[PDB]
Amino acid sequence: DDYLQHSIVPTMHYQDSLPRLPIPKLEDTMKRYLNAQKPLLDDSQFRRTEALCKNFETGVGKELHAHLLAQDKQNKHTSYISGPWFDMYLTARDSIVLNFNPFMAFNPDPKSEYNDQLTRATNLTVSAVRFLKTLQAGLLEPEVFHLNPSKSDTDAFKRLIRFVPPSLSWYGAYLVNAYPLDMSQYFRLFNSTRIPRPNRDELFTDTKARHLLVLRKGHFYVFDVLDQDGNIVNPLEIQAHLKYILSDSSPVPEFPVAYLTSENRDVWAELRQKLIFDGNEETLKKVDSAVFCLCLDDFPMKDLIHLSHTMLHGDGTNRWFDKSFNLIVAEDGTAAVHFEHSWGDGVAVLRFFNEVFRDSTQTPAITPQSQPAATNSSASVETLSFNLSGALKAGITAAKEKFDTTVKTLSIDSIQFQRGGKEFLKKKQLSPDAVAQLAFQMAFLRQYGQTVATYESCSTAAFKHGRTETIRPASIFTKRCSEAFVRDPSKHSVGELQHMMAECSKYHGQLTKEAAMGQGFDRHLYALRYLATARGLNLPELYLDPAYQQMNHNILSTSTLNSPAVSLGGFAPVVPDGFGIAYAVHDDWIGCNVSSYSGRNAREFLHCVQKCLEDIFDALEGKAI
Repeated sequence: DDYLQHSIVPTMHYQDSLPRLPIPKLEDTMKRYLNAQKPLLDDSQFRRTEALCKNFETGVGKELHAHLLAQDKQNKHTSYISGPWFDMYLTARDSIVLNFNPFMAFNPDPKSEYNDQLTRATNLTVSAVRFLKTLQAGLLEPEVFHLNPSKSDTDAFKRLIRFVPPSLSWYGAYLVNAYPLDMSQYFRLFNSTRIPRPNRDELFTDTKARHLLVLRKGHFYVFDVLDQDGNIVNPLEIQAHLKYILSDSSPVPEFPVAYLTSENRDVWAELRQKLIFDGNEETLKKVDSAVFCLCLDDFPMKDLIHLSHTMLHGDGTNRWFDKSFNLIVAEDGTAAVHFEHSWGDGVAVLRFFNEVFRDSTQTPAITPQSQPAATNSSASVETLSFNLSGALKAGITAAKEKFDTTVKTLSIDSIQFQRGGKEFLKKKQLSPDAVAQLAFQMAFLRQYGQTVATYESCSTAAFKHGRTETIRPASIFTKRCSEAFVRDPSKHSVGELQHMMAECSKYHGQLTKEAAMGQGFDRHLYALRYLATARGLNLPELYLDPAYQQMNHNILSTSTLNSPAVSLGGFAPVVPDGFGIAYAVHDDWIGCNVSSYSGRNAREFLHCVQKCLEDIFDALEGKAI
């Protein structure tokens, strides 16, 4: 059949009974905010912030919190954070390219010839459409975080829970230490895009659309991947249509329209209307409503740096950045998902990614020797056309200019630290995630002599319309430990250093568990400021504090994924003088892919991370630094 999974438990079985996202006690939030400020501020700064926190907690903040709590109780079908968080991404005027859109790249098919571009674009496309069909059918397994996979991720549990009504099903999972996740974002994976509008963008979905969008050399093509009866088009016919597209010999347009999706959102909002004005609504709707965007690049990957630039931004002509996601396939079969960040917290994307990798490699629709269906693709594939006015041509040119000059400032590089990874660190009773974060703190201290605002995401999807919470890895413990390793490594015994590491790890573990439980401070404080602004009040003084501005100017922005499907991922810095640090702790090695703009130096940062991990692993092995 057309499904890549056959769950006896309906996909959405737990959604009705998910626990509501807790709002922390304001007292806890103020303390936690100050705890994260400790390593960042001097004494005079810290005292000023502490005084503002007192004022806030006993006054305007106390009042905002009472209203936040009342509002939450009026809105028990959702979470306090979900609306405000969408609103922040969608109201942001900056280009989505680099500022927000990340990528994850697939591992190659382990069968060599299945990495042929045509074969792999066909297999990935068919698997993606299979995912869509499995999701619609409720045949996708629910997303569930198990504490004990061996009792709860079993056919025996699945066979019972399916009989418990959705009003009660979460309780069944809970009693087996299993935590179903929110899946309310999953539908936005497909037939979905972000539409630029003045002031605040729009998320658009059209579930009735049955066609794929394909970009090649900046040209736009559409063809059906689902037939009239809702079945997947014969893979051999999909193969024929993609070969057809890959056979097109037209050069890159003089004004490639995809450039516009990289603009400032107010600029693109104006230019889109002009497209509409010039009779392009119908062509736009075909782009907007496509299942997803498949991008066929006509060059192989030179190296990991080239790979990272290609998947993260490319040359501006061959990605439709607004689309829920772009599935990219290069001439050597290298493949990635570049995705639009505003529409979800990316958990949907990873699930999709993992299933699509598995299905495409273990159950490919076609082989490298498959003969494409004898079809007439010129009839089945429409090559889209935009009616471009003088003003639109001027706008595409200015879009290209802005894009090329920004991308020029972006550097990316990576390391593969091979001395050890997850298995060695677990033996030493340390959280692998905490050790990586420590290394980044330590590296930044070595390179810049500073402790700076650091961001790690944690999913809050165990709750109804849960999103993410910020783990703040820069702690008094990482600061002390980095200072010991960097400023005076001869001052401490290995024993002392080891115990310092255990303290970083334990605190990081604590913050991780609290964040997952909604007990960070970042979302709470943000929701309070949103509510103040939404009620038309002046911004409270707490938020005008330079320490607050600084806490939310995330110089070290970090992200990790743990998947057999993922080769690497990447994202640009979130601030001009920041790093974008994509990392993974594998069993025997640790990977880091780091981006920077002109004001930071990623290459040196990577040498420093290398050195820090070398020192860390030395001290854990019993060796002097």
